Formats: sequence, C-alpha cells, structure tokens
Amino acid sequence: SSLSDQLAQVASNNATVALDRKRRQKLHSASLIYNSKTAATQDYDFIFENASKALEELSQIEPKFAIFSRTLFSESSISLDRNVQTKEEIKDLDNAINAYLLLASSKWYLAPTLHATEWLVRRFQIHVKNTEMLLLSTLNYYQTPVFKRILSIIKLPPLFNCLSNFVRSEKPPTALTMIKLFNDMDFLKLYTSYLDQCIKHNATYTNQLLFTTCCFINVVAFNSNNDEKLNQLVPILLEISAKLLASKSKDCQIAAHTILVVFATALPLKKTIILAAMETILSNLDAKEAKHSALLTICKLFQTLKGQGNVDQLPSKIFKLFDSKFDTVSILTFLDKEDKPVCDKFITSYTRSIARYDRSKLNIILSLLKKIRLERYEVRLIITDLIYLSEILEDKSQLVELFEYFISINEDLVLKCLKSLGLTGELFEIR
Amino acid sequence: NPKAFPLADAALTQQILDVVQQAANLRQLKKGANEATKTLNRGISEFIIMAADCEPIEILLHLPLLCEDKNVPYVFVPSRVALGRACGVSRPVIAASITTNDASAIKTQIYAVKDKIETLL
Amino acid sequence: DEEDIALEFINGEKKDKLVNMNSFTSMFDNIQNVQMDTFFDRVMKVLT
Amino acid sequence: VKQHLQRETQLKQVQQRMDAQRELLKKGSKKKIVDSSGKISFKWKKQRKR
Amino acid sequence: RIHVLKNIHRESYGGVTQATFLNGQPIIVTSGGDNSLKEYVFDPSLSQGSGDVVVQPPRYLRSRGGHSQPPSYIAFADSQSHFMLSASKDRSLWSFSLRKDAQSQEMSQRLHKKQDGGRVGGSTIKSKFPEIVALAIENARIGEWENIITAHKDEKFARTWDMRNKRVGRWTFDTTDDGFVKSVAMSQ
Amino acid sequence: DESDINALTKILSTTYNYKDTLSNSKLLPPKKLDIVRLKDANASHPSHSAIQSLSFHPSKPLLLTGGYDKTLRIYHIDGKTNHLVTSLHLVGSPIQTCTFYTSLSNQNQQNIFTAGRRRYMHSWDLSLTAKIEKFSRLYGHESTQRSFENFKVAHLQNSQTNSVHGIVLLQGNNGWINILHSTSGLWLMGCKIEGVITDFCIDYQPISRGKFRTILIAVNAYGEVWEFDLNKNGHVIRRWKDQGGVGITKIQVGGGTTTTCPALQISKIKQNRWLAVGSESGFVNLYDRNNAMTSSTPTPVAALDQLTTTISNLQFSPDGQILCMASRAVKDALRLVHLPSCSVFSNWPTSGTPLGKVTSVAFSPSGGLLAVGNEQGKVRLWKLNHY
Amino acid sequence: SLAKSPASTIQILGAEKALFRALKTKHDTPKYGLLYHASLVGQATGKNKGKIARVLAAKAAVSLRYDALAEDRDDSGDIGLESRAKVENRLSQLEGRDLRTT
Amino acid sequence: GPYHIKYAKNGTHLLITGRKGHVASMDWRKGQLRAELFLNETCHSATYLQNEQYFA
Repeated sequence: SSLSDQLAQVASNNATVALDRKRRQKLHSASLIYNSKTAATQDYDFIFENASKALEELSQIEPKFAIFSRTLFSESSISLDRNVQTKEEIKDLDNAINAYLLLASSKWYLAPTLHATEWLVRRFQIHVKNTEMLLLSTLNYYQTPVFKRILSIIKLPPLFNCLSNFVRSEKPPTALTMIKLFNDMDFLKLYTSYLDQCIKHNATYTNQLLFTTCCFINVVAFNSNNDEKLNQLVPILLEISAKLLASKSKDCQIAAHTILVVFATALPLKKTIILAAMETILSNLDAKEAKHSALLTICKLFQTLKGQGNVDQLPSKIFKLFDSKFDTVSILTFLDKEDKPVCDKFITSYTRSIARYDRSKLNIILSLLKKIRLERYEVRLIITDLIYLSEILEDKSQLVELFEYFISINEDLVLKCLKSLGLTGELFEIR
Repeated sequence: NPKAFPLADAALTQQILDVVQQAANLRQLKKGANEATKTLNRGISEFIIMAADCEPIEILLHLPLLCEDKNVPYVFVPSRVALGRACGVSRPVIAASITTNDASAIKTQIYAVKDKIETLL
Repeated sequence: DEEDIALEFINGEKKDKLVNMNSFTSMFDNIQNVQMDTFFDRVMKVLT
Repeated sequence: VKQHLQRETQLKQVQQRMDAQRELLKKGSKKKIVDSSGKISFKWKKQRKR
Repeated sequence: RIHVLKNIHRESYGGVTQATFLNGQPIIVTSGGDNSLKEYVFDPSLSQGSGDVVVQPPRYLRSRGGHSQPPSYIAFADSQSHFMLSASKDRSLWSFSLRKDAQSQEMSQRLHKKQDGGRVGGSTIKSKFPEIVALAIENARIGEWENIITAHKDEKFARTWDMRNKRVGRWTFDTTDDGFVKSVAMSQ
Repeated sequence: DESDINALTKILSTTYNYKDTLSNSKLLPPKKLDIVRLKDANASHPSHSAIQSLSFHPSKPLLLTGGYDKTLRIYHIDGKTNHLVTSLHLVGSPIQTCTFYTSLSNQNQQNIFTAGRRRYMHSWDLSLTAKIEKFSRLYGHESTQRSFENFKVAHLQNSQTNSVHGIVLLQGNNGWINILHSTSGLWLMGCKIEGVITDFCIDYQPISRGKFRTILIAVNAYGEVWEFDLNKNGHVIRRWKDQGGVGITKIQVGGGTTTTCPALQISKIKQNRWLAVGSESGFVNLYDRNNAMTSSTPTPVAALDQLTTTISNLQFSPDGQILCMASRAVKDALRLVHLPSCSVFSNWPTSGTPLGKVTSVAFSPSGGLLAVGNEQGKVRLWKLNHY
Repeated sequence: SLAKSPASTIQILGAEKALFRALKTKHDTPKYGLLYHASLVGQATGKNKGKIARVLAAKAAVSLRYDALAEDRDDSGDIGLESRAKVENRLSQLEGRDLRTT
Repeated sequence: GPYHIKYAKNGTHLLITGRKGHVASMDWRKGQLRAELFLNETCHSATYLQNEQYFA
C-alpha cells in the first residue's frame, strides 16, 4: 500500500484528537442543537448544565436515566477526556454510551433527549466514535429532522454506505433507500445483533418493531426472485424471529409472527422448520393479540406446505401444546368468522391429530368440518384414519355420526376408500 | 347501465369493434375519453364509441352532450375491457373516437358502421 | 389408482398471492403510530 | 367567409400531414404501403402496446 | 455457524483431506486429494463497533494445483525447455514450468466474442471442453495470433489457443466431412 | 461459559438446506422452472417447411411432425438420439393438422389423422407399404365444409351400449362443426354456433362406472362460447360469454383429458379443470371450471397479457399445472404460465432460447417434455425436471 | 361548461396567456395553470409537481364531470375521496423514487 | 531504500527520505502529508529548516 493510504489510516485513528485550534473548532462546531458559529464558542460547562437540566426532565419522564446522571452525566465527566484513557476504560464508557442510546432510542420525539444527548455528542464524540449504535438506534426516525441532524454531523460507517447521498442534504432519505440499506447481509447481521441487545435489555418499543418488520419484509420481497439470496437470508431472519418470539412483548411477538408469515409465503420452508417454528410460537404465547396473530400465523405456515407429508397428524407433543394454548371453543369460533381465512391443511392436520391422540373429542371435529369445506385428499385422509379408528376401537355413536356426515356428503368417496381397504357391507356390519 | 343510450347488440358491436381494430392498425383512432372530447371539439371525429361498463358512467355521459351539438354519431358497447382489447392497448379503454380521413383504406367500413349507428341514432 | 390420487392431490390446490418486489413498499407510509396487530392484518391482507 | 374556409381547409390538410409524420416516427413495426397512384401510407403491424 | 465453503475440493477424490489454520493467523490452508492446495483468509470485520457478530466470510487467497486426473497429452511449448503444455482427462490444459513450479498456470477456457456479432451456442452451465486427443504448438508467430491447435475427444472441430495470453483462441476449425478430428498439425 | 422455545434455533443450527428436497413436492414451484434442453427432435431428418402441427403418441415414445411440405414424419424421441421411425410424403396434400388417435376399446388401432386445405382428410393405420384411407364425403353436407384444415379427434360413447368410437370434428364455414365417425367417415351430427367460428375444444365428464359424456366447446370470434352435449344429439347445454376478448383465436381446456393429453383407458377419463381463451391481442383469459360452469357470465381467474401479438397455440400440460401460450407472429413468443397461481415463469424462456417463430407446440403425456416447432423447420425439445 | 372540458384544459386552465404565447410561437407550454395552488401540488417538489398537476387534473376532470352530470349524487365526497386516494398514493410512489444512485 | 528519519523540533512534522528517491514531509500525528516528492537520484539525508515550511 501507499503512504497516503497509511496516512489516511492514521488520520482515521486520530480523528477525534484536537491537535490545534482549527481542528478543535471544526471538531467542536459539530452540534445537534446549535449552528456552527454558536457551537464553536460554547463551553463544556454551559452545554453540561443544560444537558443536566434536560436529563432531569428526561429522568422524571422515565426513571432509568438516574444512573446515567450518576456516571455518564456526572460532574467528573466534564473533565473526563475520552482519548486519554486506555482500551478498557474506553470499552467501559462505550457500553455506557450504548446503554444510554438503546434506552433513549424510544424518547427521540421530545426535546429533552436532544439536549441530553447533545452532551454525548460534544463531550464523548459519539457521532464519530460510537456512531454505529447512534445510527441503529435512531434509524426509525428517518423522516424526521433529528435524523437529518445526526446525518449532517455524522461520519458515516462503511456498512451505512447508501446514506452517503443524503448527508448534508435538505431532503430525508426515502423508504426505498431504507430497503436498500437493509438489503445487505452484513447490515442484517449488525441489525439483528442490535435487536438482540434490545430484546435482552427489554427496550423494544412498538415504533421500532413496526419499522424493523417493515424493512425485513421488504428485504424478503426484494429478494423473492433469487433463491440463493433467500437461502443466505433464512438463518438470519428466522434467528431474529426466534429471538423475538423468545421475549415477553406482545408487540415483538407479533412482529416475529409477521416476519415468519411473510417468509414462509415467500419460500417453501422445510416441514420440520415449520413445526419447530410453531413450537417456538406456542412456547411463549401469553397475550391475546398475540394469540390472534399466532393462530393466523400457524394457519398460513401450514398452508404454505407442499408434498407428501403436508397433512399428517402433527405429533403428540406439539398437538397437546397447541391444545393447551388453544382449546376447542377458540378453534371452532375462529373458523365461524365471516372473513373466511384459509385454514385447510392445518385444520386437516388438527383433526387427524385429534383422531390419533384424543379419541374423545370427535363431535367437535364433526362440527368444525361441518363449518369449513375441505378438499378431496383432505377428506380422504380423514375418512381413512376414521376407518382405522373403527378397526382399532369399538365404534360408538360419535364415529357413527361422523360416518353419517361422510355419507351425507361425498358417499362415493367413502365407498372408494372402503373399496381401497375393506368393504361396505363389512363396515356396516362393523358399525 | 340504464342511462347508456344507444347500446349495441352483438352483431353491431362485433363489427364496431372490428372497425376499431383496423382503425387502430391504421393509427386512426384516439383512445380515451379526453382525447375523444378533444376530437369532438376540433371536429375531426367520425364517430364515438363508449363503454357502458365504467363504474361512474357520468365520467362518460358528457361527450354525448357535445356529440348532439356537432351531430356526430355515438354508440355504446358493453365492455370497456373488450374496447381496450380492440383499441390494442393493455388497459381498459372507456371511450374511443375514430378520426376523420379521406384517403383512408377503411373509409368504406367506417362509413358503413357509422350509418348502422345513426339508424339507431 | 395412485395416479388418480396424485391427480386429486394436485387438483386440490388453490390460487395464492405471491410476493413481488413491490408487494410491501407501501407500508412505510402508515407504520406511523399504528399498533402492531393492525400492521399484522395489513400484511395479511397483502398476502391474501 | 369563403377565404376563411379556404384557409381552414388548407390548415387542416397540413396539420393532417404533420400528424401522420409524427404518428409515423413514434415506434412499432410498420411497412410502406403504396397505392395505384403513389399516395403512400404506412400500415402498422397488428401488435398491441406492451 | 459463520459460513460454509461448498465444493472446496472434489468429493470423488476425497473431499477436503486436511484443513488447518496457521496459528495466530486468519488464514487456513486446505488440501484435497484432487492434487490441489488452497489458502483461504478472513478479512477483518466490516462493522467498526460490533465486529465479533458481523464476521466477513472467508475469501480465497493463493493456491497451487495440478491435474486431478492423469494427463492425456504432452508437448513442449518452446525450444528452451521452460514450459510444457499438458492436457488431462479432467478436461484441463495446464502449462507446467520446468524451471519454477510457481509459474505453472492453467490455460483459460474463457471464450472470445463471435466475429460477426451473433450469439454463441452452448450450455449456460459452463463445463470444460472434451478431453484432448492431440495438440500441436508452433511458436513462430507467438503473441501475434493463435498458436496452439488442439483436437478433442469425439467432437468434429479443433480448437485454437494462444500460449502468450494463456487462453483459448477465436477459431475452431471444422473438418467439413462430419468426422471427428484424428490429427492436427501446423506449419512452422 | 457453558457446556452442553429453542426449537427453531435448534432446527436452524442443524439444517443446512431449508427447502423441500426432491420428491416431497409433487406439484410445481412457481416463478422458477427446471427445464433442460435435449437434442432437437427433427435434427436427424430435417423438415422442408414450417412445422405446422406436432403431436406425441399417447403411449409410445413417438413424435409426429408435419407441415406444408406435404410430408409427415414420426420420430422415436429420447434424450440423446431422436431418430426417424418412418416418413410418409402425401403428394399434392399439404398438411396442417396431424393427430395420433388411439381408441379406448382395445387401445390397439393407432391411427394418424392428417389434413390441410383440402376437401379430404387422410387416415394412416399404423402397422410398422402403408395402408392409408381418405375421407372425402360429407354425407350431404359438402357446402358447409370446404376445407378439412381445423379438425380435432375425440372419443364418443353410444350411451345405450357402452361402446365408444372416435369422432373427428371439422370446423366449417358458417358456424358449423361437422362431427363424423373416425372409422367409417359417416356424418354423425353437426353443431352450429352463431357468428364466425374460430376454434373449439373437447371436454369430457365422467358420469358413472364406464360412462362418460362428450362436450364440444366452440367459440365465436366475438367471445361468446357454446357448449354442446354431443353424446346425445348435438344439443346446447350452456351458452356463456368471455369477459373481455374481442378477437378470439384459440380456446383450450386442460387439467384432465384433452385431445392432446388423451386417456388410454375409459376409467381414466377426467373432467378438465382449466379453460383458457386466447385472443388476437395476446390476452389469454383463464377460467376455472370447478366453479365457472354455473355463472353463465363467468369471470376469469386471471387474464394474462405477457405476449402482445396473436395467440396461435395454447396448450395445457397433462397434469394441468402449466399452460403454454405461443404466437406464430413474432419470434420467441412463448410463455409457460404456472397455474393455479396464474404467474408466468420468469427464468424460461430467456433471451437466448432458440425458440424461433413458434408455429406449433406439444407436451408429452408422460415424460414432462416440450416440443416446440418453428418456422425454420426445427422441433426443439426440452425436458421439465419436475416430471 | 367546466365538466365538458378535457383534463388537459383543466390542467392549464389558469395560464391562458402563457399557453397561447407559447403556442403562437413554437415554445414550451406551461404545466400548472390555476391548479398550481392545490395542496397536493404543494406537497410535490420538482418536475413531479408538473406530473401530479397532470394526474390531479385527470382525476379532477373525473370527479368534476361526475358532480355535474350525476343525478343520484349524494353530496358525500365518495368519488372525490377515492380519486384523492389515487392521487395521494401516486404522489407517494413518485416521491419515493430518487434520481440519485445509492 | 532505507529511510533516514527526521522530526521537526517540535514533534509535529516528520520528514522521511528513502535512499532511492522518496522524500516525504508529513504531519505524522494527523494524517496530513504536505510533500511527497520522488527525486529519482539517491538521496541521503534531510532536515527541516526553521519550520515544516522549508526542508533541505
């Protein structure tokens, strides 16, 4: 490499040190409130005292900023210089800055957080040192002047490369620019680690979940025509779906439901992946809107399932788990809705799992398959395992009235399954 | 739609849309309601075809009102989709004006269809 | 009759909506302060 | 009034030739059709617009 | 799971037989039974704050190789006994150095453009030419135009190559009698 | 740190592929085909004209090509070496439609019916000299049938015996379809539609064990469709109208037994699911006859618009999952539209497919295999790897 | 009399002197007219305010001749409201594009 | 070649000379070089004069 390249590397290392007055002015005029001519003449005491006022306002709004008043906004930090302590003190205060940023990511619509993080911008130089976490935290606010301001004063990371024509510009970045930003794979790994820290420290708020889910399903939509990009993309977004389903927020759970339903209708996933996805869906299902989205998600994920094995009995563990999260009244009511969801293959798998695993609730399967209409292969498999139920256990009135329903519609088909296995006079002598 | 006066039957609408297809090949029609009204203003339209299929029909039934001022024939056909197929574009077409010409190859077909139109007025 | 069973299995398949490049581009306009379940049914309307 | 009529019909003819030339240079497949006299016309291929 | 390098070596010759990280280094040397020894390197991470979670996939670095199948034809490229052309049953034409084994290089099969401007046929999934029956090199006009003329197994035309560029040439000579090429030569 | 709701994470950490593998699919994936190119079928023996019609055998690996050079050629097709079985040159009789007929009673006849712009139609009886007969008598109906070009061959049941016989169906001048026996040539019945008859197709529907019913589906140029029950006297049972569509060139059914996917055994006759009406603008309406037999103004499930000039072929694959639109007007105008999803495959044909000016197309009944004949005289051959 | 005028006239309806001087010498005609002060054209920025002056005049011709020529009209804003939704999502889809390269 | 090193008398600027020809005066602690000149004859040594503004 060349000498100017190696010197650009040492400039990028020494970016924040003010080595004379002109660099100090150019480096201290980068404010988030004031313009450059006021910001260059301000002091540390002035910006600290009104940032401490704004942190008291932000702390009486949300009381988790008081420990930042203890450490990051204390009065020892007026004289704390960033690039004079070692790497271990640097990583201490940079996870302090990361904690503040992913706590105050939600508060970015109210001016105390602007005047408070003004002091992180001007004392700790987080627009050029801790800049990836700053962009990732305020990414939701991209139509707003506060994201315009941080783009004007930011030094843009190499992963955020497509925002480089919207820095120091008067127009906001557009939604197609946001999808082009999210369309990378390394950016997707970065954003999923950011969400992992959000989910861990319990700071996921609904505007973030909406923006994140919108950009994720637009990434899947953009890559919907190349299977190798979809296959690069599956263990990233299904991993973040698992980590959103493994939390307590109903909003982040149905965000994961949205990601799972778009991804399963974008490409045909494996049967075992779909079953483990419904196990992870049911294993933390506690809300009601989450239950609504969870039933619709499990129905569509079973609908988008092809081949030999789409409508087996779902196994005993996952069927009794689905029973413990959704009883009979819930399933029957949801099928009785006039909007008519498409629940064909899932309801077939459900009734076959009832016939292999319950053997008491057969009047309810008569009522629900009276409600919704199925296909020929669905009802053929249903009456074949009802035939096997008749041959294993003694045939009472619930199985008899089920066969009366399967005689009252499509009696030629039940004749075809009895002639494929058994006989009609022998079956009438059975029951 | 009730307020779409003269509507063509199947044979007349088949030959109307046939002359629309050959006028579209000869680049002798203006497809669309605004272009039809422009030809009505300039007096270079032979006859107007409209579609009794648009869900507001009042976006149409204003060019009758300046057809009956310039005594130019106008007719309704039942399908905007089929009128768009005949005009030879990919969109549905609500109205189409067959423009005037005197050296045209299909002048006799245009005149025959416009006489069959003005019989039912 | 396994060919007849295979033909009825491929015959019982219903028309679905596929994801395009631009089936979800018009959601950023109304992800503003709506609830996430309203987002879920707005997505499900696109998928169905 | 009679010379207004002559001016109007000459303007109609020259705008008609101008419009035929403009229509001709748009796009699509076409062929030069020649009649008995020499009055040329351009017949366009039966192909709808994509 | 960071990444998978698929088909890094041939399964038919053993798969990846020994892979080892040079220690302290982000470079890993693999070797397979297909007469090939490669190195792969990990570039530093592209995120300037996270790093440990955004792991850039391993890219290819230097490698040495030879024929994976026994060679089927042999010629000397020049009078100095420096390079020798060598074609094998694994459908590759190598140019091996008798002086320094780093100079050994596979002659490339990336075709030129058609002379008139029409399309060239062939499969989209590009495979190597049929294995070489004969060849004839005469480097009197070398660098000027096509220099090697070669004849492949059960196909009715003889390709040309340029030894200077180390690549295929623009011409495939037909036989014009629907017969396979049994011999080639070229004048001096 | 650690030694050895997590179900999804575990299944992702074990799997490496994430899609359905090979044969646990059983129905086609949309938007990306899987179609290899084989040797061009008539490459062994070249054609001296544009290949006007093209049909596979119902059972044997045979492909019959034929065109305006008044010869018809049969090719044993395979992957590598599509050779020529036999070849018959009818002098003074250019052929336009040629069809393998194979009866349902004994499945041992193997006739070839062929016809062009003539007042006769030849019928070669396959015997591996060659015994061909000529049909040239409309039994009183010669004025309404001046050219035997557009015929189709179908099966018909007597409906008082369970005796089937083949019918040929000739499209005549006024609105007429003249149906006549495929062995004796006797005029059985005729069905007249009102308008300019442009095309027609044959649907079958089973009734009971060993009884089916033949329906002729004939389209006006304007877009109105008649369905005639013809296992009884040729009487109309349904008359509906195509939504949109003004210059109508070609109707086809599919998803069951068409005349191009024929049933070898009478119990294997199926009801067709799909019906595509393809037009002069390139618009192809697609109707789903599992619900569009009742409405009498039925709406299409989709109107395809991808190729912009006149639809001259549209054929359904035997499973009834692909429709093949094709136009003989411009070069490379062929699309394979997946269905039920009604979405065109976007990866084939590409800009470098040597389709040519597609003037015929045919689907194999068993192999999953397209033959595409163009105006240069070349049948190109492709294999769909789903089958 | 406004309803029986084409949508191009409703586009250029205010700018008659600029229009007819730019026609009587062969110059470029205006694109805004009296319709420039609509709120949607205010929301647009660049050359696409000419573009949505055109689409706004088209939908305004639709709604205007519906209002003048209807008989079972309900004074409830339904056709104008669906036309406004069409213009708003069109304005969205041409403000979403950007001539920069990202 | 081997680089003769020289610093300014306050440590702000660095002046390197290659043995072959490569003389570079630079602000080594920012990333600012202000002279990179390749004088293709064998240079031996250099020094600043009273500033980074002149060097011999």
